[PDB]
Amino acid sequence: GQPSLTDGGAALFAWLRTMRNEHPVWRDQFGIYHVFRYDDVRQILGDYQTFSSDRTRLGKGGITMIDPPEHRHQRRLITHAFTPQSISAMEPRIRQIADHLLDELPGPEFDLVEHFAYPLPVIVIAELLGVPPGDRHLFRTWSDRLMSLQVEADPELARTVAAAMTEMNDYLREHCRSRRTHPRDDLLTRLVQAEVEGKRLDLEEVVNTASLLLLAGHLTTTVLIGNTMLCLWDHPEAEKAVRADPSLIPAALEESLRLRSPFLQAGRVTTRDVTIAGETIPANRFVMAWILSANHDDRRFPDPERFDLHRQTTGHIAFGHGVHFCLGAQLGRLEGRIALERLLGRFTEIHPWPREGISFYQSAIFGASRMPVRCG
Ligand code: HEM
Repeated sequence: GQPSLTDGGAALFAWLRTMRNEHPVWRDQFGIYHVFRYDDVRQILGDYQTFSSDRTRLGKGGITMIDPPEHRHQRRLITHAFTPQSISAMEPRIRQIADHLLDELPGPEFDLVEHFAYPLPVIVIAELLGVPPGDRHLFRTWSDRLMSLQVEADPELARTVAAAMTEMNDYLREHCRSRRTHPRDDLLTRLVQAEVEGKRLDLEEVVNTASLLLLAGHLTTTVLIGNTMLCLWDHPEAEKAVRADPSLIPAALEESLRLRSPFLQAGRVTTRDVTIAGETIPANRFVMAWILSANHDDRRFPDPERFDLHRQTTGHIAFGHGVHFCLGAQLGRLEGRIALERLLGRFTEIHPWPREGISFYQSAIFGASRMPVRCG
């Protein structure tokens, strides 16, 4: 990511455009190939046969790291329980969890990430999974100790992370063996009870699917909520129209997703040689598919750096493409919408404070880790 991520991105944007225009396929000093254009990133993401996801071979048994046909048979059991109707019924819970957050903010000057956008995705997974409310602080604890994986070295960090994972995996496991004996109406209970053509996730694939949702739908949603407030702040005409018409909160989320996509890249391993934009990547190499440049590619999104609420061309690969397309996009959108509805609903006045107090993650997640605001 060959500039500094800490000026909002303006510098990365500029660097991508050139990389797009003049090196749409680039072998980095580590042997890693990068692809920057929309058509090419999309191409890689959907062709699971050429570009494999078993990046281990140069959650190892789970859906982010296996491929079809096996990938298709496991994810169809998850989606058995992760139904779109169950995600929609989630809406009143999300609204309540966002009102509680807002009700408890520490006065009119606070950190909009720490005290709202950072906790809400975690509380929501935890209420979806069936975690009793009084256990829900333990989850916040674990996502704090585990966020190194969402972001992505030293042995120290690795060891502490592995032990946070054991802790959580024993809590979950025990918490699934109970849903087998005392079924409840949580997501957990649907997993344990899914069955497709006479097959069942075993108890461990449930645990691992649980930890996966936690860690996948957490920080991505946090930056989505942060980032969309950053877009409104950098475009006062847009924040005008959204406030005077919250009907536009969905449109604003889409454009935020394009302009400031939470997930920067996606990595596959090449299963054969292949020519991409007149460059040829050898087999058994590692490829880095820049979801962010694609979403900023002029060839398809005119004025990529402009925040337009009424773009003619839609179709951003913020959530990806192919068989691995984000299993939570539906849920993620909903979280963002409700939470923005509430936040802007509750404060006519939300200003950065200071505007130079924002800091950003440095990693695969693109957005603010700190967002001090002042409200009224
Ligand atoms: C703003 C919100 C989100 C964004 C931008 C986002 C982005 C993405 C992207 C780009 C991928 C594709 C990875 C790849 O193809 O290599 C992905 C996969 C995935 N996401 Fe999301 N995600 C979001 C929220 C969520 C949520 C809320 C959940 C669940 C609660 C979730 C669960 C997953 C899972 C399980 C996968 C892997 C699917 C598979 O490997 O077949 N994500 N996400």
